[PDB]
Amino acid sequence: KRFDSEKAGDREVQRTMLELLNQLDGFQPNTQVKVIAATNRVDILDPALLRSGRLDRKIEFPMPNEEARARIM
Amino acid sequence: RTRLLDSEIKIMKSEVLRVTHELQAMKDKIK
Amino acid sequence: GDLVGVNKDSYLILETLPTEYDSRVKAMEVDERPTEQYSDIGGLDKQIQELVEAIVLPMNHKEKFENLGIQPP
Amino acid sequence: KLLEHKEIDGRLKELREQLKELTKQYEKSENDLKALQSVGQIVGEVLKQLTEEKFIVKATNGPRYVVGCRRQLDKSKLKPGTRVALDMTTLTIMRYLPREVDPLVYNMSHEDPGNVSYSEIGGLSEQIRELREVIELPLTNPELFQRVGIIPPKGCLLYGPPGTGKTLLARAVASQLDCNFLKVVSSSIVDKYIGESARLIREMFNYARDHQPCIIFMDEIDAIGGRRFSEGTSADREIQRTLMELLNQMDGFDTLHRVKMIMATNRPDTLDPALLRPGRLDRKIHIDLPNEQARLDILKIHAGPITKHGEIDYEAIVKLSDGFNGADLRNVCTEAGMFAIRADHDFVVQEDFMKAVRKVADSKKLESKLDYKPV
Amino acid sequence: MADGGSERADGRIVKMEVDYSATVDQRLPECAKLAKEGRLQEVIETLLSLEKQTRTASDMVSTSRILVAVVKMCYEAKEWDLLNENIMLLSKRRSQLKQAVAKMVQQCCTYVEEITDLPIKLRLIDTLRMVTEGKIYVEIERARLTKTLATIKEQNGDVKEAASILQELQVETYGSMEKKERVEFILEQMRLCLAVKDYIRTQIISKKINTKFFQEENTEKLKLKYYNLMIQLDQHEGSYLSICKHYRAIYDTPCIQAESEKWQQALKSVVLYVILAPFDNEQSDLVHRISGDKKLEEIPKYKD
Ligand SMILES: Nc1ncnc2c1ncn2[C@@H]1O[C@H](COP(=O)(O)OP(=O)(O)OP(=O)(O)O)[C@@H](O)[C@H]1O
Repeated sequence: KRFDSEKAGDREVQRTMLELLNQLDGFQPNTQVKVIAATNRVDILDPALLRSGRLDRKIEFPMPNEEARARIM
Repeated sequence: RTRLLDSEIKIMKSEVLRVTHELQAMKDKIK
Repeated sequence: GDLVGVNKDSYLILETLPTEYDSRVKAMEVDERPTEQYSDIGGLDKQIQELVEAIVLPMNHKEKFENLGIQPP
Repeated sequence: KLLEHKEIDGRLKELREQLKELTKQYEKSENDLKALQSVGQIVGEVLKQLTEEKFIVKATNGPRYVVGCRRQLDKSKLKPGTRVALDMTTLTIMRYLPREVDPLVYNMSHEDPGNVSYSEIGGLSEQIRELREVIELPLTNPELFQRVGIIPPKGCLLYGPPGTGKTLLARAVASQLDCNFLKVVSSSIVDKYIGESARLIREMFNYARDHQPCIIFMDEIDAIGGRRFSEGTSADREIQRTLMELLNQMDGFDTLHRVKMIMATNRPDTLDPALLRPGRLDRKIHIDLPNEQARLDILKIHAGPITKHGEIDYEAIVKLSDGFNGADLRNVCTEAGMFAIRADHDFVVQEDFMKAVRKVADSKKLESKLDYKPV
Repeated sequence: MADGGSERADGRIVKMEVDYSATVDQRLPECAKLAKEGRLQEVIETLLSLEKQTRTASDMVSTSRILVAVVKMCYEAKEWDLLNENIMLLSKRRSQLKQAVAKMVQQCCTYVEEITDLPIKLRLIDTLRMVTEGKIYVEIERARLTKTLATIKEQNGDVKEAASILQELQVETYGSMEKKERVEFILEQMRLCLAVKDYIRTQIISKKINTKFFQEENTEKLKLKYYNLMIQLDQHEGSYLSICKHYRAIYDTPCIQAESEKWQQALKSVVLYVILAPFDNEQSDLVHRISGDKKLEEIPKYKD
């Protein structure tokens, strides 16, 4: 999540990620790509990365209740 | 009955000119 | 931005190299493809279903999407 | 007895086609064999012109030289800072290209796609017409301004809620003029260096000084405009100096000629009040939330490629909507169609649209701070 | 509601053939309440279009019998109040005015042969407010051209109607895209500036002429006939040298014509303005650019 502050933070990275969206979508929009992202947390992400066509779905994974612990164990 | 003779001399000229298309092609292609 | 073969003397663009292999990316392509059937995913089977309806079927049948005629995810 | 005419005619046409195809590539290869004599010219640039034929130039990969042109190279057009190609051996000047391009400009200028015109938007006819007056007129006719005499204005700033189609309106302008669009996302400028940002600004403004009818568009100005507080930080002083590249270089000494500047932000409060004086940017025009023929007419543009029936109660959507942008109507029509994929209704039923209204109007819970009113 | 406007729309068509407009007074709060309901998409927009349509049947009853116009100003008094209660904020409930007022100018199309000027201009002072206020249309802008043209035809053009077109020249050039009929309206003020006899106002509205470009493709011969109005712009009052394109468009109109008299004055008017135009580089070459016609050397005044 971006900032308006000084001597701290990153203004880079997001160039790679808006270049990811930039080269991928819009510029000859072809449905020849599937974007799969698995973040541990969501609250650090920008709101401009998740809107409607950047990542369409928000698929949460809850805790293995009892039997997925015994199962995966 | 002479159009086949003129087109025939043009066909031997087509074999010579195709031999020079493979000389302009092949012989130049050597160098 | 290409690797090309150029004469040392005439400086003519002679041939294109078949060696543009791109470091790290072409190494980022997982070529082994380890196996994981869906018997391992225990507890997220609805997420398997919305996962397949979201992702797997746009790879197979866009006619499932565009005989209805909207968009893929 | 006439089969020999076609019997020699088809073979003559076949040997003529193979003769033309083989000898044609033999002639192209002969041009390549003559191109074996052709010499790679030298990339150099003019440092300064000394005399009529003495040219202080520099090799791009090293040393400096003084050479001359060929015979007819239009030496007056050689101005210091241009690029020349030189001879290899004699090293005299052979040609000059454009100058230079700095291809960070490439990946966002010709990145701009053509669009449908301002029929795509609606409910902004005051903005279309008056913003059309401040933009389109001095390239169609700047002499009505000169019949008056008074200089045309320069640029404006759009605001309102985010995502209301400021970018979409800029794409409508991108469909309207179709000429010289230089559209920058305007936050990728500070990489980690100081004057690199400025040097990209100077290069873009010099390219805009090159081409006459240039159009600039910028978005999310607050990451690059900012506000000058008391200096105690260490990273938006870069935005102060870069901001001063904007303060000078929207005016300069030379005014920009047919170089319009279209500005769009989400918060126009935190920008510099030094920027907020007119002349630089003439007016701050508000873009609102969509009204009901904006929701509807923009929705019906979105209801175009839809396998519907005589069922579509649109006011279920619109009256059950409460202000939703063009991409939110992409969300309504798209995810309503996703509910049409649910149980594989190959047609389009109206009741999925209300479901999309439920999902999106349900998903408005995470969003607040709906406005930023400038000045 | 749909059945609530189906019972009034279906249930109030009978009473127009017999009754005086007292069922219409039993429609003022019915259209007012159905519009206050106002189904937000296609329901009561169309049901109220039916009810304003049967209101125009009551206009065939009441406003086609006596032409009182007090019944009319009560009807657009409740159209005034009916435009008052709901916002219509680019809101799409508008066919209550579209074919209603389009049938009102259909009625005025049946009135200009029958009506005197006073109640029809009260109708015009209604629909100026109705269309300039209620979400400016496209076809009642051309009915605006014929209704302010009807105000022209009241006294057959004067300074007041020259002001009535000078207030309506460039207002609806940017709201509605148009190439034909308002271009046939932009030719109308030039005789409303020659009756004034104002050459510089003819050049102000000629600055209005050259803001309408791409004259071509509109109809088959729209602009070949419009060139008569383009040459009337500076015909007898025109200069000597600013008239080259002006005395070019005299000739492209009989270019269709195989005539030898009006096409002959197209020749002689495409050649005798060199006698107007003084010493020019454009003179001494265009006298041979236009030279090459077959019928041009067949005038001894052309030899002269
Ligand atoms: N006034 C309008 N007329 C027509 N279409 C509009 C209008 N406003 C928005 N849209 C639609 O909204 C979509 C997005 O518009 P746009 O990209 O301008 O959003 P934005 O205003 O740039 O938002 P933000 O600046 O907050 O990202 C476009 O596809 C466009 O069709």
